[PDB]
Amino acid sequence: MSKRGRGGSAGNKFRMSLGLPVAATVNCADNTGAKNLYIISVKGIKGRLNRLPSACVGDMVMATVKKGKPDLRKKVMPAVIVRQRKPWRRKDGVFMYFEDNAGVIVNPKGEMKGSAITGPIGKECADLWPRIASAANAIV
Amino acid sequence: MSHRKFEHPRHGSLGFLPRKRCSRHRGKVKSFPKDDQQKPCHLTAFLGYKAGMTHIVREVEKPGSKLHKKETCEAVTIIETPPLVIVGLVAYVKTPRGLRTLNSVWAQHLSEDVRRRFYKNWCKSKKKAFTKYALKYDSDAGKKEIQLQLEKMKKYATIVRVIAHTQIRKMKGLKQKKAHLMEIQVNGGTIADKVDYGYKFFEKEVPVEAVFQKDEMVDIIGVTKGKGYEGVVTRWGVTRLPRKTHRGLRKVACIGAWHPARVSYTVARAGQNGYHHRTEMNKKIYKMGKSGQESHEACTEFDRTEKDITPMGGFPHYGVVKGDYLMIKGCCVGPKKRVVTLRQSLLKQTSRLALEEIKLKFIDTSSKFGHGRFQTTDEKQKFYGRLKA
RNA sequence: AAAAGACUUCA
RNA sequence: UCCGUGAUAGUUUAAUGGUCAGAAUGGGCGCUUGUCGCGUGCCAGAUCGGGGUUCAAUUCCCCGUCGCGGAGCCA
RNA sequence: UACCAUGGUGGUGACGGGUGCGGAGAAUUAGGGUUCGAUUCCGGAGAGGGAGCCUGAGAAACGGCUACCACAUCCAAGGAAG
RNA sequence: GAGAAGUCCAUUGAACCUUAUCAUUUAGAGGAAGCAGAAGUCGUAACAAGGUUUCCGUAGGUGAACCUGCGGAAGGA
RNA sequence: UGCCUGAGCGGGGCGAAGCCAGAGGAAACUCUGGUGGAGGCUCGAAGCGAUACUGACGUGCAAAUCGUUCGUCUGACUUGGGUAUAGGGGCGAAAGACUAAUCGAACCAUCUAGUAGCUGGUUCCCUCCGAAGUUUCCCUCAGGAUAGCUGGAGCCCCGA
RNA sequence: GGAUGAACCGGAAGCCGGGUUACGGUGCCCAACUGCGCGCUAACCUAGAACCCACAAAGGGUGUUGGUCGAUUAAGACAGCAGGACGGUGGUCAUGGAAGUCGAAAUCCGCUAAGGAGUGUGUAACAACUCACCUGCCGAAUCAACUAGCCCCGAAAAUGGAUG
RNA sequence: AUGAAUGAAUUAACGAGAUUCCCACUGUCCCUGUCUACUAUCCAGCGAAACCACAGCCAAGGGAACGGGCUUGGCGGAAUC
RNA sequence: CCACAGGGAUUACUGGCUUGUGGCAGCCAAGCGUUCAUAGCGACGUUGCUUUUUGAUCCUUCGAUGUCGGCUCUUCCUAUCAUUGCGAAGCAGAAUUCACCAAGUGUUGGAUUGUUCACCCACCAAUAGGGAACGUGAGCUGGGUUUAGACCGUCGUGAGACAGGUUAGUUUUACCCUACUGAUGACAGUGUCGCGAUAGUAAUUCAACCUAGUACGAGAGGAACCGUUGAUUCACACAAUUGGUCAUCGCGCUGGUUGAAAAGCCAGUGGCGCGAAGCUACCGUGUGCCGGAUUAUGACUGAACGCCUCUAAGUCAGAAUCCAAGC
RNA sequence: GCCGGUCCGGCCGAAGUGCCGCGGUCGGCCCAACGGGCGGUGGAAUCCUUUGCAGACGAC
Repeated sequence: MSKRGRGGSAGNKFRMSLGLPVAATVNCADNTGAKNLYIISVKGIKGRLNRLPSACVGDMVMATVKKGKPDLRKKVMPAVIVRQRKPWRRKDGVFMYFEDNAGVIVNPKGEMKGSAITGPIGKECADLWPRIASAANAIV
Repeated sequence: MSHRKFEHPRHGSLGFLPRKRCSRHRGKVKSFPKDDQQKPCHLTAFLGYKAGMTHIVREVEKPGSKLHKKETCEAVTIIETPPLVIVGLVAYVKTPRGLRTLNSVWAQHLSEDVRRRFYKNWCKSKKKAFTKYALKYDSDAGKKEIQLQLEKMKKYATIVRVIAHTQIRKMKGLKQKKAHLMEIQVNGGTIADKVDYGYKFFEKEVPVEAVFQKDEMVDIIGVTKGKGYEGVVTRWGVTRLPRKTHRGLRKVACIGAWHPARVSYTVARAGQNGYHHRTEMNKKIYKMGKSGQESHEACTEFDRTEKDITPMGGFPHYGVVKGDYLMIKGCCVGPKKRVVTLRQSLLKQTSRLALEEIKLKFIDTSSKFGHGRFQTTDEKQKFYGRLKA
């Protein structure tokens, strides 16, 4: 069976087009002290021949700190993608996009590793990760 | 290995092959839903022509997940589905060589419809009074011949089928005047009752409203849009080959291995693409109606609002829908102005899928693109116009 | 007018 | 990996005609000198491992471990 | 601010750089100097950083505004708010 | 006769980004061996005319202390 | 490659000699403004060169071409004509580069019908018999040589 | 003739004609037997002298047949089912502990028609049931052991199945 | 198996020279699309070469051990674009 | 720096034979695992299978078999990494450990290196191995190997040499046959609607919720079946929407030109900036099943052999696999 | 009496394909399954022209 484990979510509820591949650099939406991440992997995608793993809004990610906390430059840490510039399509049928591509850095428990957010979170991520949600100042 | 290495699913299906011209322009079912319901009032299929696509808002249903109850959009194909003439009852025998038709009983009236049936169908374009179709016997001499045929048919237990055609001058967007002939099986209860109901159904037309209920799960069958001839990338979904430049660009490398010194059938190679037969299953039939004169349409504030099923200005390269109509969920095979045939869902469990219907909120109607919504908008445009609107 | 060098630390 | 080339005392390094093995330095013992050192007398090797030929093999063959040099094309 | 003249300053230190408010005064030490320059008295200056303005005899205003930025705050989270 | 919202030209004339460079706090590419502790090796230079009298400018060059060529000095026989 | 004698290099940038003013110092010479412009100098036109697509072409437009890119461009530069040096010789900022599509020794014609233990081929019928692929020698082993294996033509009348 | 096949078999060939044969073969393809007497195999083993070409081993197999030898049998077997076992004495050693039942003496008898100091199940240890031997019910062959055949097993490969 | 004019070390400027890192950017890439041009295609006209012992199905097998053809099996309506 | 005559009479090299070497297996089971050969581990010895490493040979080619590695594209094997169903355990849950059936579908994305291989990183359900002339140059690529230039080290008196390193260093052809993909296309009394012998294959997998903080458990932890939601991957399709394009067509702004504004030209095949139907994909948006027979196995009835026995005669179930369902 | 085409109709037949009977007529005790004629009597499509849902041509 699965070597463990947890994380890979529940039904998001909406449709997202992938915007951040491997090696993409991304805003850190917390005050952990990290202030630019680099994405290396997604908890649960499987790819193929010649093609990049890409991640999106609601993915649980591992990312490494290109700028940021002392615990952080050049640590490799878990993260969640909170915002993206490439459109998401809701059940109603509206398309949402954000100004920035942003994630928060996360505990193996799925809580934030920082005291407070910066910027909005999509409610879809907040549903999925409710201990990211209960740090979020604004929910869209 | 041998190689390599880093290995892939193979592009473009083998159950969807040969990727080749279809033999006739109008789709053809090789099998039907089972006799498990009412007699041959249940014709097992109906036809229409694809007008375009529109869109709907509905009050939904589910409850398990986060978004729920409540308004949603879902996407819609509009088909014009005018009433179709069931002309004759065709008697199929079970034989150990397959089914064989025996004799056919005909209504008193197909009569521009058989002249259209003689147009590719047969040939030479219907000008001063020709091709010829045979006339009916002396009435009740020919009805006793036919009722002696009914006797053999309704003693030896025929698997009942219907010849029907589309009376096409009830569509407008194919400006064309020609009938399209089809074989539709008739399914139902016991075989004698099934012949009787098929008899009472050829001596008068059948609309969509007598074969499909609104919400019902329908398998839709058509022939794809044609491309012409193509290479492998746009015909089987293979990669472009990358370097800046290359003495072959959109190419397969080898079309085999050294052995087999003979190119296999399964390799992705160029050829024709499109104009392929397809059956596309389990389509939820969101509305059937008429422009009016059946409904009404939708309701004033609220449920939801009145919208004639055209986008104004017409469906691009089709026309205006203004007759009998069928709104089918999502995609439906073909271009625009092609024969599409609709059949009750084959997968008897019988189940979910759909079950419950799903209040029509919006059709779309549009009115959008720089202007809209209808009525008050058209008034507002006319105020700014004003001699050319 | 001279062959030939060394020689532990603190007291 | 092929053709060439060596080894002798602690260490660096001479040598034979088949009967015979050295040097220098280093070291061991005395004397210098108050004491060390500079200097001065005295001393001390299974000739790499290995088998064979012969009256007699450090010396003449064959093998091998090591350290050396020199080659190894047209892909 | 126009136009005309090309200047004016500095081997008696101009222009520039650094400096863990200036004076009245404090501390020393026999005197000389050294040191210190501040909280107080006096004059000047600034009110999170910076420019501008109304009002009023007088402000270029800590207890007024405008408003960019910096940073906390309120939220029935629209907007206010220091 | 007063003259609201207001829109334009001109001026004093904010803040982010455009410079380019200098300064401060810093870290730091890579690198030289100046002093030092006593517990080290090398030689025995200087120290008595130091066993070749010292020191000195100057170049050369040496394991190094240094050596010596040239000229100068007596803090020298 | 040399020699002779001609010709060609838009325009722009940077700013060496050293001297004026202004100013300093006893002098020495110095500071700041400023002028002028040196250069196998810089960015680049005519002109030269030929880096990249490892593109286009590859029975071509072409027996080394085309497009776009890239380097040099007042210099040991480029180039027209008149012109030296000729075959183990010339010329070479020397790669074995270049000497008329031919260069680790040009081309032509001749010697010449070179020479090849090597490859290829060698053209009418039939009959009688019918192989060797072994042995010694041999700079001998892709050949020679000498028997061995054969066959014809004659002569004679034992042999397991 | 051997599917094909330089060298295996038959056979050494002038041409032709007819006859009979060799090797090898006789269900069809393919002339000619769906030949006779008997026996084994059911795995499609398997249609095969020889072959780079046709694989199959060590080892195993109550599959099945067959041969043989010993012992046991109507003075009643083998198996199954059912039924009998008092006392010496809670067997001597040894050891928390054997005491039928961890390990190790030792295995006799009175009282008896049969009746072992016991065959496997026990609880820390103490706690019961069966069983040796003997008997009934049943009725006919049983058991041991050597030997041999075939088959079975060991037995996984690459474009598509065959002994042609 | 470094080493001093068989030059050692070192080094500013210069470079279509070799390797590496960063920012900027981007279709190289995720992953492909539409679109232009000239080709293509079709028409009239002009009109070639290479090459050619060979008829020209597949799967197996065999064979000088890599068969378009032998052998057994299996398939094939020609011709033409 | 080469050249010539030849040879597959002889190498490298692909192929073929072999299979010591390599890979994998069986047997036996000393022994280890607290006690226990066989939960697991397992030596010596021994028999094999494969042909995919290496070696050997010299059969094939030297009037020419294009090299390694890579890419893409088709197909396969099974000695199965995952997924399905299983058996055992030193399987309390539970992570697991070993093994059986089984090839349907999956088997990834990156950092160093030309690398194959391998090391590393996060992923994943797991990121299996092995053939198809080391599949694949009349496809590509061209980094290594492997020409001519040159440097270094080593060797050599030297020319020059090295399984020693380094920088640079070319990829020809218009398809006759055949093969398949795709379009045509006579005979027969006609066109059309059909049947369906037969031929191809389509769905794979995951996460989470219900159950349940339950079972099981001292506790710590922590399951199942359906029932529900959604998404990875694949397939088909459409284009309402969102996203691209939009060299129909209409606008801003040059430079230069038609005297001048006005209306136009050229600057690419659209001067540049702005945007549509149609076509398309940013995973845009829609659509992807019970029964029958089996394997391993777990059972029923049951003899040979009165008992026992899952099978031998018979039978009940049982895999993502087979057949059907279905295109 | 026994047979062979026939008028008129039924059963496998559900096609191709056949058979078997109530009342009589041409006949007995060559050419079936195909055809090839000398003769009597009697009752459509391609193109075109303009287009496409289609499309390299052809096709649709």
